[PDB]
Amino acid sequence: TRPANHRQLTFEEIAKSAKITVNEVELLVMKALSVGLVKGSIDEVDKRVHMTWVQPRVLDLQQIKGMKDRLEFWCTDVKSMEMLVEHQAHDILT
Amino acid sequence: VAKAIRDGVIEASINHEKGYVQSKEMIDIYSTREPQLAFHQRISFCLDI
Amino acid sequence: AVQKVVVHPLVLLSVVDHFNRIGKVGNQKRVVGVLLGSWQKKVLDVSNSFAVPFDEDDKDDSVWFLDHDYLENMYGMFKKVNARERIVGWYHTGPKLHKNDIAINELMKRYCPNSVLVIIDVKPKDLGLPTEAYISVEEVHDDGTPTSKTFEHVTSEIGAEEAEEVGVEHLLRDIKDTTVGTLSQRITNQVHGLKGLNSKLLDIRSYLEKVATGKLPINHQIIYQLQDVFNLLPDVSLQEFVKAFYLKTNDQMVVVYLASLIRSVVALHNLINNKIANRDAEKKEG
Amino acid sequence: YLMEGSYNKVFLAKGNIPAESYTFFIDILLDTIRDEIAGCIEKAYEKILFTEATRILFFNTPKKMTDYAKKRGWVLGPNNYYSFASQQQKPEDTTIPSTELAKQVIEYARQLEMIV
Repeated sequence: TRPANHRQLTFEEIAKSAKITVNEVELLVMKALSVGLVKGSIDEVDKRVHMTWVQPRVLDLQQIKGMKDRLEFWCTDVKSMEMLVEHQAHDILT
Repeated sequence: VAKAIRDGVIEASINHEKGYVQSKEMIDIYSTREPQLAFHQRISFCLDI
Repeated sequence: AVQKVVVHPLVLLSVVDHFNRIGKVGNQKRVVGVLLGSWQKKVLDVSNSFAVPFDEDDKDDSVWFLDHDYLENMYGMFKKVNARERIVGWYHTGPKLHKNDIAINELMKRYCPNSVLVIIDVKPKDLGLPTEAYISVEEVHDDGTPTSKTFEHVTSEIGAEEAEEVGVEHLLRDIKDTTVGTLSQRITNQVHGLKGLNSKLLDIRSYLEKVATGKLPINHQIIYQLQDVFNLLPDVSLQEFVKAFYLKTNDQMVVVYLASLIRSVVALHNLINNKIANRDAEKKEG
Repeated sequence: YLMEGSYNKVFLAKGNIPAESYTFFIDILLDTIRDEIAGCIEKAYEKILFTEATRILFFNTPKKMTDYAKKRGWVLGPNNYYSFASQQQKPEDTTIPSTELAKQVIEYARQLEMIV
């Protein structure tokens, strides 16, 4: 659900969203990691976790439009940098 | 001291109600961008000569 | 199975000749032939080839004609003059692989089960290499078949032998980059890399539009790998990255400084030598 | 006296002119000192008392203090003045460095191998 940034999250938020007491979430996330469906790390004294990768899923014709958009306004930066460099060093090998 | 702080002479704060002046601690200038500028300024000269 | 293939240039010139040579005979869109080579470890080295008569009609995808015994006895002829080469693959010059091609492979696989397919583009417009290499595999998936039969990608590069390289270097009289060195290290590289990456992203978008609409046979594996690709991109903005990047460049600059200093003092000594070698000699003419 | 922060002597001397009144110019001077001190106090310290603020600036207790605060921000509290705090927007930036460094390195290599 979360963005790709900002995806650190806290024990109590899991405990609410899974309706399990706090003291179990450590063993739950250990289990999740051990079967490789999610990858990350834990901080027990802050009571926080830092997930970093998650198994892909199927997604529909409405979600892919965001892919299209982010790809377009990514590619624009490549084009800009190429047009810059091939000018700024024009003389060194024209 | 206020005029000194204005011009960036020192970053110390002042508790006027109390009276004592406390200053910040700014170390590790090596990570700052300024040494690269310092090196560039004379790279230019050594290439010109 | 096989990890990379190295192609000698002589086959390139041979294919380029063959294409025009057939252009004489008929309105054929494509041509086909046999590749000869040798093995070392996981690496394939391919060096010689000959063409085989071939026919196809665009009437349909299932009406084509390749001649057996021409290949059968021509390989005998070649064997009888160089024993080292074995049949090791086949090539064709279509711009992209065609629907027939897998059923073509099942014919000639009898001659070598490891046989590999090489595409040689005869008309370059672009900065990628002209070659491609494909090997057949079965692949399992949840449903629709126990296995599909699929071409998959093997990496390819051009190489050269001791004396064919002399031969090619005699011919390229007409162009060279002015100097190898930092200007070649850049212009021969970074700009070309950026252009390639841009073209790849363009093709990705071109497919993605014809999946948002058009025919759109949605394939989930594409979306999975795309999710991986987008997840992989790093956050540059993090403070602890910035401090490292500065702590590295602010070190790298010192060496350039020192070297430029040494260069300047050597050039100064050279000037001193020149001038004293002049003032003590010019006086001799009175 | 005006070149640096010494300002008490300035106001003391404003009442000491052996020539004539000179109110015409010392007035303008008073105004251009008021606004400058108002600008400088915006970053000297975190908090001020309202009586102390009213007295460090030479005006007394008229509605003038209220109006001066209104002209700026100077939101009050319970005998409290909040500090305007930001001073952290500029840091943690590399993209503009990541462009002008590229320009600079290209400039280094420019006049290095070509004959000049």
